[PDB]
Amino acid sequence: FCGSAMATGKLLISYSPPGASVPTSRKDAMLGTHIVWDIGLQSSCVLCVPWISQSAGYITCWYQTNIVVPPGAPTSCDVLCFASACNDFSVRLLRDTPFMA
Amino acid sequence: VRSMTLGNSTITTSANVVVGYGEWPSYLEDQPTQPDVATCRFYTLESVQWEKTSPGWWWKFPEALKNMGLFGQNMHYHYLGRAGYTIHVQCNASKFHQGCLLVVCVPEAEMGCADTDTTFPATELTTEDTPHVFTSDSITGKKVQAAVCNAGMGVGVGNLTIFPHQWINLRTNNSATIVIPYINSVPMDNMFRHYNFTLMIIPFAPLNFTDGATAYVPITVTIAPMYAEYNGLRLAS
Amino acid sequence: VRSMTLGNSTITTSANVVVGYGEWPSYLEDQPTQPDVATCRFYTLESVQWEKTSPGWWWKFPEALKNMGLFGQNMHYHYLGRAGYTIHVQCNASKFHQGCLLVVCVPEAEMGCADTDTTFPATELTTEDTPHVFTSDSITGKKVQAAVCNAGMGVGVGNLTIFPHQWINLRTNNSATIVIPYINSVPMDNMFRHYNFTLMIIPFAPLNFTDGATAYVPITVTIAPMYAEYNGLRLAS
Amino acid sequence: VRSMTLGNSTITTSANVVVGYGEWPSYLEDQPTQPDVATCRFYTLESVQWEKTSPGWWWKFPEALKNMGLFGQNMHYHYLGRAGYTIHVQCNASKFHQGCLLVVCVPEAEMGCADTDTTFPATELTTEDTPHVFTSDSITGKKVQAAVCNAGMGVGVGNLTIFPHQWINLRTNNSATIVIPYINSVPMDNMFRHYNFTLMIIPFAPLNFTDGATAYVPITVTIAPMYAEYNGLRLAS
Amino acid sequence: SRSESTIENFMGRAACVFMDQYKINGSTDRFAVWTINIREMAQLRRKCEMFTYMRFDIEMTMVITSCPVLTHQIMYVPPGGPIPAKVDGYEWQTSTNPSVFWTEGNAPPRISIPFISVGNAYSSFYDGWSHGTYGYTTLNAMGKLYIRHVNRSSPHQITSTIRVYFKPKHIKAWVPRPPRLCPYINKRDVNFVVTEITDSRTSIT
Amino acid sequence: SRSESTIENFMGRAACVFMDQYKINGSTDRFAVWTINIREMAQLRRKCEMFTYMRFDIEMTMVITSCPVLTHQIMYVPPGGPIPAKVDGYEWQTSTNPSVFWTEGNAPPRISIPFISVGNAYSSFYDGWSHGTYGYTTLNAMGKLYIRHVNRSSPHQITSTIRVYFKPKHIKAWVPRPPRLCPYINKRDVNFVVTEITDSRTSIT
Repeated sequence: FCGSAMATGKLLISYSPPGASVPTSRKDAMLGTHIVWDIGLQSSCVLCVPWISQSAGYITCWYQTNIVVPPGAPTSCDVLCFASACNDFSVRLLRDTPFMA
Repeated sequence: VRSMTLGNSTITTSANVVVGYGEWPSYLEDQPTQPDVATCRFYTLESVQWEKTSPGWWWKFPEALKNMGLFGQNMHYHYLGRAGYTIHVQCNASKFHQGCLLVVCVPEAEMGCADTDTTFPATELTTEDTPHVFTSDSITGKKVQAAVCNAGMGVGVGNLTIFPHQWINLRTNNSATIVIPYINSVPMDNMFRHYNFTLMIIPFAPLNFTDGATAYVPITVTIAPMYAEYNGLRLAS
Repeated sequence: VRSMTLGNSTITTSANVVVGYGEWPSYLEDQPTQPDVATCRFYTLESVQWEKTSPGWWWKFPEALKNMGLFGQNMHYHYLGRAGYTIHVQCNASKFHQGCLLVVCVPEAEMGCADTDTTFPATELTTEDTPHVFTSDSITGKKVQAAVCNAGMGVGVGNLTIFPHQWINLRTNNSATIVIPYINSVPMDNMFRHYNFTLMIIPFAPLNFTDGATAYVPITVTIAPMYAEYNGLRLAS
Repeated sequence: VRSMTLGNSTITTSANVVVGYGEWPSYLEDQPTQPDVATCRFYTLESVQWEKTSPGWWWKFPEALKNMGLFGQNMHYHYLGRAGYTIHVQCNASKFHQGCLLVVCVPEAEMGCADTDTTFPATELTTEDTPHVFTSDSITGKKVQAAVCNAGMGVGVGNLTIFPHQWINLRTNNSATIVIPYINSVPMDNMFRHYNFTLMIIPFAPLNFTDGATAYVPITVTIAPMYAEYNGLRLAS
Repeated sequence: SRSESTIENFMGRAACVFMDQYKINGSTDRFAVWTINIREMAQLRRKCEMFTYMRFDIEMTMVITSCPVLTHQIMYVPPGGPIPAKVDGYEWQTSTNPSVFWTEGNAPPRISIPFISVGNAYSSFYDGWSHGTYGYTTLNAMGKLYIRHVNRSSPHQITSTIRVYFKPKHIKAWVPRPPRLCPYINKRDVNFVVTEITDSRTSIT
Repeated sequence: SRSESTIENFMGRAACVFMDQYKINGSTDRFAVWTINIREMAQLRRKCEMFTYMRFDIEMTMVITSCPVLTHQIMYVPPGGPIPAKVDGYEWQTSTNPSVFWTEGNAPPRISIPFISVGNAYSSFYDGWSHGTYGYTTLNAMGKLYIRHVNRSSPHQITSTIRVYFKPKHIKAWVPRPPRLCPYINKRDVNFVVTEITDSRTSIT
């Protein structure tokens, strides 16, 4: 969370398994695998997603709580994401990259 | 700033927990089946907009958990049941906001109809996930008399601090945790037709702020049914 | 005449059990959740009318358990899974009835279309609870070539005794029990789009009787998914 | 709030230090003379104005220390050299300011010219003490292609977190410390014509504030050449 | 006394599974493709269809003739590899795709392919769907075998015929299966015509 | 399970880095030069540009065709070696420049080059000047590869095409680097056109 230190709120990050459908409301996202991330308390939220291998999982975020802000701090905030290996990642059959022509 | 997980859910969480009547929820011809897996997971309700003019809110449990996943699903399948209901309330307010809440549980909170002669038609008490707001003045009709200064029950709202309660003072803390160890005379009751307790949140000191702050403060309620058990569907030996 | 219970179900049951390939079903980034409670309960299908002219039947599993309670329900929720499938077949025939059945499981029983040039539209293979009957002669169209003497697969029906099989001779016994320890190359597969084995029941000696007896013999199939496990929905640590 | 002195200089200083590639700077016909006294003193550059529209900055070392006292003076006298470069970045921002910086070192950060056909004339890369700013869009001419989303090198700016880096989130911390243990193939190189690494500071989340706050946030960069050594001027024995 | 009745002695022997020719100069007739499958030869298909799951390594030996010194490239693409659409396509130069360079007159080229499946065994039979298409899975995919003349041109017209000998190695098989009664209609599916169990007889005695 | 994700398994595999032809009789078209660099093939260049410093030995395998018995000389000059300017230049006879003599029909020639740099590693990226010219250093200089027919003449006109397969050996790499986003403009510099980070999407949801 790259907002002001005075700002606070809650965001609900929901992960849906590959078979399952994407949640349509915050209530259906709450009735599943989720984490209610208090932004005023902690500024980083880490989650390791399993079964990523080769219809995959969907990760979503919902306003559980609006960003509560004092008169001095700006309302609009930004969030950055960081994807990395969760310490396994076995890779077996090397091929050619589809990026360079 | 320890965050506790429980089931497939996790919430981030002044670790002062109020245990209702000093007793922790426990278990117990008759054969009860208890589902330890699931049910206990936190069920976060929709946040409520607390404003300068907000008089209060109330929820009736277990019926407020009517649609909350497996716990609400079990209520349909099983005739009888009992649970423990850890309740977390997190105000999430800035330093430049002032206010004071009473988060209280009030077991067997029988309420009175507005028009005294007639009774309300069973839906003025409770809608499942959405709360019912109080009112600032008296009301009329076939709805619950939802005027604060009486909390719908006829008692004074000031001396309503005798139940399991917590004070949320935005100056000091923004969190509350109450544990309600299934207060009832019969050991099991039908969840649909019986309301065990009524979580009601009442602002004693109203919300106040200056013009730049957000016009509201969203209050988040989180319920985890602890030690839930039901009746045995399968035949005895 | 011992009767074994399992879950909320009980069936009354020549205690000769055939274990498929001499191996008993067992368990096993990746994190599988296994539901021991429920699922394992016996799922008794509808009985089939065996008559003098009946050529045979087949079921495709796990897809035949598509609507069978929680096990079928889990198939929708979980992307991957595996199970063990104890199968009980009880003919329930009188002494004055004669006949002989082959109850065989045939893993990966790929079948051929009647019109060789074109393929069948995905429902000629399987309907969930109802079986698919064989035919006595050749057929045409976009349905499975269901002629016995070939069992739909192109092999001879006589030398189809190499799979896990049991012989039901109404002269000797009326029961069969086969255990199928999840034969597959990949450790988990999608139950909806993959058919692990095909329980097919083929009368080698046809049913016969005199005029006073009942014109049929009802065959009852009972499936218990053993050691069923799935993938983990919740996030890893 | 410990303040560390070093030479005749002192700076006031979340004591999280990032050591580049887990290695600390160390020493080593050929005879190197190392000046322990001086050189190691902190060389505080001019602060940069970080604004809502600021795309980024970069410095090329050792050439950014060209005029910084004895260390820059030694660069003229000695043909060869190597150093270790502790870098301190202190944002100095108020609580009511929001933003996020990437402070990264990027060894051997070869950059590309804007007009691909022609090359830049050697001063678009570096001026000594003053930084070079990035640009928001593409540019043309004989200057370095200074568009962020590519960081001048052709790689993506998001996956530029593989080098020795630190994150400055004004919500959490305003300081950064990186140690760069002289990454080079040859053990000594000419400081004037070779740029060992390129300290570039890139705002991922832009600076934001309300109308009363200061319109900028000044970022201060401080470099201490550690374990600097050179060649021997005097004749061998 | 039954040593030769083992799977290695039964399954493991080389068979001429692919005959094709490819001209040196002139479009799509200048190279040979052959997606690798066990369903090409009807004699070898009947043997691999006695087992549901098989696990083996592949040793191929190409036999190349012709009608200057001719050099041939036998390029093997893995199951995820780029396939050339023309003789001069860039896909021939891919480092990932291993290829042999054989010049005429020497011992025939030999290339060995390991067990390259994603699963734990190749499937002879797949009762299931891709979504789709029935009886097809990507687990028993073994790649393709693109073969061309590396020579730019020749004054004469040269047509080279190649024979591929496919020999399974270190064979492991599971789940026996009855041998197929009916003949084969198509090389992709398992469709059949209803045939008699055995040749007839005048009487039961 | 990640054994193949090692640098040797990733970087070390042969790729056809140089295609050229050279006539036998007739000026400068009678031999092939190819100054050895890792920036020739765009697929191999993207891999060597993930590491700032690399250290490896080189094994090259030439593949020579033609259109008498032909003998070819593949002369490798070290980074300080004399370069021929004509097919008959005296520089072909230098003892210092190792050369292979391959006659047609035999297994292709193979020559192995050690780590010949003056420094301790080859540089994929050089942020600095020669004085000059930017991004060029003489530390990652690997020599040239002059190739000709040793035959004096032929009655017919013969044109021989050679393919060079470059395989790094005993690879050692340092200082990881992000993979290149933008395409390559030129083979000498690092210049690029500003490209988008990733393919677009209709919305954020």
